[PDB]
Amino acid sequence: EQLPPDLRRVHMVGIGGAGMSGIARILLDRGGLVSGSDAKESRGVHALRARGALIRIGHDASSLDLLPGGATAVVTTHAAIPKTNPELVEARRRGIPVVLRPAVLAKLMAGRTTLMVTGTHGKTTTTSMLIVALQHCGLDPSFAVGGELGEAGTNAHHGSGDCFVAEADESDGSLLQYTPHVAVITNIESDHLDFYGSVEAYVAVFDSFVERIVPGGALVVCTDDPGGAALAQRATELGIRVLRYGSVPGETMAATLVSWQQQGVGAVAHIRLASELATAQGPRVMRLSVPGRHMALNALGALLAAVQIGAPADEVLDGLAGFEGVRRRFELVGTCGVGKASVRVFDDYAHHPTEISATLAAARMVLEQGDGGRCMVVFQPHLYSRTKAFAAEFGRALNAADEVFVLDVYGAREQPLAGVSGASVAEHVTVPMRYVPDFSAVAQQVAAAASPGDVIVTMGAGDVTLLGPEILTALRVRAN
Ligand SMILES: [Zn+2]
Repeated sequence: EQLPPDLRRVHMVGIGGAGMSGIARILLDRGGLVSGSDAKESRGVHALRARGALIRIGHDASSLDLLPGGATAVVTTHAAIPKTNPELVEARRRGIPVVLRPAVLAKLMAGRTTLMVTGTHGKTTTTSMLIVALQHCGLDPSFAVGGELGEAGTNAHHGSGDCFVAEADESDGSLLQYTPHVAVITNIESDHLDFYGSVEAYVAVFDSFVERIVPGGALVVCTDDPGGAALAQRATELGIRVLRYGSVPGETMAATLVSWQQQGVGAVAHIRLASELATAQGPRVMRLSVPGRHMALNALGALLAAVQIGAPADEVLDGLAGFEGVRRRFELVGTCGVGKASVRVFDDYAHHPTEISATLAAARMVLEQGDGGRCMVVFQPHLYSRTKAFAAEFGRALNAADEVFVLDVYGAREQPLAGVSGASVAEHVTVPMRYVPDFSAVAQQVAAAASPGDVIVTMGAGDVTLLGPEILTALRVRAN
């Protein structure tokens, strides 16, 4: 019905980021005044300026005079903006509150039925599936999706509905700012510990989050994941409603993946829903337009979340059938040639060994619908520390491909470690492999190694996504 007083005139430091931009859009659509600052001009800055936001390029204290009567709050994000930023200093000097993005999002979600999706990976896809399912059922939920894949998949919308669907980051402690009515948890793996220092504290963030669920709420949780299954048990012992989904049958399972197959038109799964949800007809068929069995598991999570707020299961399944995937999630970049002899180039954000194995299994199942292609992966390791810790597991996961090109480590503002490179991963791969540390040489080499019917996947969380188009060009030039 209203914005809280602290959110009426908001100045956003780093407003050009996709998450900050979505928050600013929602603020504006609910009658807020927004000013901001960013290091670099971009299309998001232009769009926000066009909607009435006063945005200065570059950070400077004067930006705090843009709003009439001064800013009621300054919104930053600790991951991107340092505490030594001039505008944060000026804000603390005048006594203007400084908040992080998740607190603002929590204030925006207040008064709605909130569906939060978290987990180590698969958050963006599951949140997007849930949003698409709800919209297919005629609803107009508010939402804020994105984060896990960087800018990819990030979007936000102020809706007329009573629901608010949000992706919750678990890598920086944002989880604990939220109060979910329905909490979905895709998995809990031993990663993203850089903020927590230990597996134990990271796992504990999820227990605290589960405790934050409103009375009478529900936790949808994947139980094929070990951390997820343990957390589901712990949550059941707290008295909380627990909707489990996975592949192992059980009396305490809300939804079960009985079978899954990849076909030429798309994927098809057979599932069993608990009799409490939906109807007595036992086995349901769930078709999907996205490849991969793990996508069917994600879809089960979104389905249970949607049913919890009163959407009919069959119509939700219809809506999930039309989900097309998000950017950098086995995303088709392009095709060279036609039919069975065509070479397809895909893009994927996978950077955890489980993600790598899942993506390569999906690629192999896609290949099995063709007539004899090969799977070539172009993998860019994501961090020096991650590479040093996980190189053996990375190479083991990459062994699922027919050919592997390994790029050098993408640093991502991390301090370089002596003795660590992409070759640290390349040492552990058993299948045909090439180490290509020169970025500009990659595309050509891949184009030379391609055969008709091949599936090519650029994989990684950094620069590697830019190689998809180039490869295609280098393939079409090769077509003489
Ligand atoms: Zn990650």
